[PDB]
Amino acid sequence: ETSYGYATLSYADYWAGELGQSRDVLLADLDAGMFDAVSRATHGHGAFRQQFQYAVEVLGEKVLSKQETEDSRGRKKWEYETDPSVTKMVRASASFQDLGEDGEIKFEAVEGAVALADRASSFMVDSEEYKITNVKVHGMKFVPVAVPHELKGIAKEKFHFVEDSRVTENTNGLKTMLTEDSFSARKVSSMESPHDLVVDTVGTGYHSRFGSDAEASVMLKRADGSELSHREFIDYVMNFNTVRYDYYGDDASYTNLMASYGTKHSADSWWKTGRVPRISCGINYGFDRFKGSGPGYYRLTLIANGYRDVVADVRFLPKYEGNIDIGLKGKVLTIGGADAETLMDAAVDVFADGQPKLVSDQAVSLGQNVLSADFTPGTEYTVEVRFKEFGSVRAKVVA
Amino acid sequence: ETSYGYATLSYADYWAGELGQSRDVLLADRAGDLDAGMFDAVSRATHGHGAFRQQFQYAVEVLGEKVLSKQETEDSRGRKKWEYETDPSVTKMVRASASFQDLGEDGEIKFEAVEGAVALADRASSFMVDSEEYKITNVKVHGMKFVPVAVPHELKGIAKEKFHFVEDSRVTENTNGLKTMLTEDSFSARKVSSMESPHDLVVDTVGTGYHSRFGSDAEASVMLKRADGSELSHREFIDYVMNFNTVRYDYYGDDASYTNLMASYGTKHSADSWWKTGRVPRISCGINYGFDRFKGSGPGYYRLTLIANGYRDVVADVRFLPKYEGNIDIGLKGKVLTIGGADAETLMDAAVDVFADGQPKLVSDQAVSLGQNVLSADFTPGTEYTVEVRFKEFGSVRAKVV
Ligand SMILES: O=S(=O)(O)O[C@@H]1[C@@H](OS(=O)(=O)O)[C@H](O)[C@@H](CO[C@H]2O[C@H](CO)[C@@H](O)[C@H](OS(=O)(=O)O)[C@H]2OS(=O)(=O)O)O[C@@H]1O
Ligand SMILES: [Xe]
Ligand SMILES: [Xe]
Ligand SMILES: [Xe]
Ligand SMILES: [Xe]
Ligand SMILES: [Xe]
Repeated sequence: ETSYGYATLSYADYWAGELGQSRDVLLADLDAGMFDAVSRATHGHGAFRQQFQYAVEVLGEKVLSKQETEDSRGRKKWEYETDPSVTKMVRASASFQDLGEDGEIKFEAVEGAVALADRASSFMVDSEEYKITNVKVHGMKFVPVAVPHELKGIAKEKFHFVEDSRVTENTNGLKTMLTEDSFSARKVSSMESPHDLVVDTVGTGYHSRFGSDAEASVMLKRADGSELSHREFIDYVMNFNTVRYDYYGDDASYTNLMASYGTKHSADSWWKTGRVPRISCGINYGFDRFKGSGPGYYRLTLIANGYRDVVADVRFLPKYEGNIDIGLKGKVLTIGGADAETLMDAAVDVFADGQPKLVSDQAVSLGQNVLSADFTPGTEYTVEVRFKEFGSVRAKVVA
Repeated sequence: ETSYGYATLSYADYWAGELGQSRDVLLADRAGDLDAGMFDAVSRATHGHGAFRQQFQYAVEVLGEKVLSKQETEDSRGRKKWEYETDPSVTKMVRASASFQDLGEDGEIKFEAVEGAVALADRASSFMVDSEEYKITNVKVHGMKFVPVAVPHELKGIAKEKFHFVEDSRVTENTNGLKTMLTEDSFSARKVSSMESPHDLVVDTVGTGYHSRFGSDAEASVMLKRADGSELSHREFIDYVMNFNTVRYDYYGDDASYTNLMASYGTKHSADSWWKTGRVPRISCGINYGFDRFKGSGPGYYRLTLIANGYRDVVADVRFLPKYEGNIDIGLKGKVLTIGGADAETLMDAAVDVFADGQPKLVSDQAVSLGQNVLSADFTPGTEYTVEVRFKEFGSVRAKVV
């Protein structure tokens, strides 16, 4: 017959079926390759977040002495003296239980691995402490799967398969085991649940991390429209798995799909344990797993256990290529060097270093623009021009 | 007898009794200006987002320019906003006031209008007057609409006429923050009550900054939680800021033991304190040692007292570090940060952040020492980055480096 439960799949094993490729084809400071494990030299805060849903390994150096310091902001940090010659590599894994009333994440340890503490910078093994220096994430611990009776054994030993009465033939995201080493594309279910989330808004203006060509900030709310409580948001990210990127190029009607790309958490997507219900998705057009991507229209599909898929449509504007002249004199702002078309519905913000905006949400057009504010001669202002069809540009201008 | 309720007091009327001064002694802009005076009405240049937040608890007026055209766009988070064209010669000034009802399940603030004033919408950038729209350009805040007071019978009449006094069964002789009307034009220092309620807030943590908001020499970010230790829900935080009135600053100079009080200062919202309607339960308080209302203040130990209707006072202690008077030199080359001009001890436990004007940080809290510092980053030649240096014994410093 057929058994249902959860299995642990690497990023390549998960995406092979989704992209109609093979695991081998998907294996090949920044992570610009395909779906090989996401390695990173880090502190361990990302390791803490990922130990719940992902197969994580952390490397650390033996601590000889440490001291907790507080800086001028009131933030506390542990400084360690270590022996780099003595290292330990362990699995970091925890089983999320709930968000306590005090806002703390409650969890249980997992046999065979250490359970990192929130904001972890070290871990312990045989009563020795190790400062975290590297983190490696291989894939997802909990992928809902259907396993043919004859593959059950191989599933258990090779993909840590564990039958679970919560997974059935109608589970959203269910992937079927096809051979001893491959799984099918996931099957989507339209089954609705009270806790389902939908997009509140999606932004492209927040750039939380360096290294992406574009970033989408997906703000979430409950399907019935209610805003999410901290606990509801946490229950969601504690079940979040991955995101699919569908690219429609310059097709604003989302009719002609050009390509689909898989992603790897941390490198391409991230979330925090705080109170803002946001999931960030970034893309770098130069990574191998995004070969062929560029500015344009995207459809992002967030995939989480027990929740309906969350689909978000976004547009990443191309960069405006040269030729824009800005002048400031008296109350007049003059713009030249670009087509009158390029500047249609254009707008600007103007502000002098470190000061509140002198000019904000000011619609403008090619030529002279008589404003309300006076630009004090000698003062150097920053002028940010927002275009309708291009990424915004900012230049320094002296009135 | 004595009647109890709420009254509208100007900042000077409110602080006179708290500082043992008189209204007249407490009474003495354009974009870029700081409100560096005493307690006269806060009339500043602004977008209007602060205006929406203050219309609930404060007496606010907004000035706007006639809108000639507008186009919808989206902000960074994907929310709709408007870009405008206005006629600077046609302006209108109105009172902005709303009565807060509750936070909807959908996270939106529900409220009702107030006779004689417009009710701004969340994140408002304009307002309507006789079916015509005006883009907000200035805001003027006079004081607090709801101050709990005790009014002697003989004063009841002038109270209603001059301070918009309105009796209210929620206010009694035991109300925390109760101020007693002393004469036809003066109120006493507030009376503190230790009465505890389930909704009371306490300090969760306190953060300190030195270049966080334009104009502040130092600022404290007070994160809040419920008295029982529970994390606040968005609704619980909103109920608090919708009842928030002001903050008292008590200065202990260099006395880390908080034994010898050196002076007390009153504050004005928006100029000295601020909060948002988001999910983070934070209230920020700042100070500029050069403002007249803070005359004599300086680096040292402060005790901040948050004052809000129906809530126990929230007291927070914070220390603002001395200003580094030496002069530091910073340079960026390839993956190298060069630090000179300062002592060796002065750079002990120092750290830095490095980021281009409006870009994500390339360097976050990286320990540093005097001389050259190779970092996990490549600095684009010709690019001017911001380098913030946090010292152990001094306020942070930030500089522009190419
Ligand atoms: O205090 S937390 O632990 O919750 O950490 C907060 C951060 O949250 S997070 O979930 O860990 O990311 C916030 O991101 C940060 C700033 O929050 C403000 O800025 C956000 C983006 O810049 C906004 O989305 C927030 O608005 S929201 O309406 O809450 O979504 C905004 O919060 S606020 O308006 O209340 O100030 O604050 C903490 O570090
Ligand atoms: Xe690792
Ligand atoms: Xe993305
Ligand atoms: Xe105003
Ligand atoms: Xe509009
Ligand atoms: Xe402050």
